[PDB]
Amino acid sequence: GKFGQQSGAIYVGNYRVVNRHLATHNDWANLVWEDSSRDLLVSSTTAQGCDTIARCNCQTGVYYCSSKRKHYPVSFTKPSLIFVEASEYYPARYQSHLMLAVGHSEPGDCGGILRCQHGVVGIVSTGGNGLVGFADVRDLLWLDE
Amino acid sequence: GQQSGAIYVGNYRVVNRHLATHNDWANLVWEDSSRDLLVSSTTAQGCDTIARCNCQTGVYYCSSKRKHYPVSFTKPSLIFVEASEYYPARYQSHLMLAVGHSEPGDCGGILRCQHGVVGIVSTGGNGLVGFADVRDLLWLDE
Ligand SMILES: [Zn+2]
Ligand SMILES: [Zn+2]
Repeated sequence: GKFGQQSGAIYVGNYRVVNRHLATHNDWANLVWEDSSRDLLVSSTTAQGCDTIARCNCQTGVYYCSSKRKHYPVSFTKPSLIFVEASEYYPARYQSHLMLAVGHSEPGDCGGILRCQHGVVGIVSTGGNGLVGFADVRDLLWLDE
Repeated sequence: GQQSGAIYVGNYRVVNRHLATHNDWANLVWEDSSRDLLVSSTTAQGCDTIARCNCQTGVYYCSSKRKHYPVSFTKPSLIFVEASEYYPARYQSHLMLAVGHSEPGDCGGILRCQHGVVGIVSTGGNGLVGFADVRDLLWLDE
């Protein structure tokens, strides 16, 4: 402990990484960094997190889909700037650093973790039209403080 | 299992509408701009079989990589597509998506499953390959 698991967050060092749209009041009071275009928010924690962030260029991995109660292996795109249709939390807009795969994603699946052999790749962010999008974390080097 | 850039079934040739030739247009059977599809008549009989199934996995040919790739793909739907040389930004109908290489020259590559031809490469960008679904056009084998 502490591991993110299915909790909807990544815990690395003194940081907690969540979907920005799911961030709690405490997250915001504890804010480190947040970017709406990436749907990401990072808060500071007292306890030390055990998740390892992948530094690689893997395009294949496995994510947890809560709505199906299953892990799925997926091929996914490199992170890019992609138009995303409106959700409950965002208008139709361009989202940055987003990776897409074919898979099931309901709003409740957000926060599901995508992993490869090297560590945590990203978290479920978007869904619909039979695609699941993941916000990439691999470029944020400062998470490894 | 041919890849010529077109599907040949019976007396029909199925091609991307944006790649259709003058001869295709002089031979026109049906075309739909929102689907990026055009069908023309042919003199010679084609050997392709159109899949009637529900399959969401298959194999497509990517000309730019000179490779066939196994892919899982979405059910056909109405999808926003960024502007290309041939179309303005718009919603394209009956489009199925997978993760894969798709360049403009890859249009016409055929997606197949064990049952037959599923669709043809239509779109690409941000690391996705889109395929225009042909499985609903029943009249192709009628
Ligand atoms: Zn990796
Ligand atoms: Zn099939």
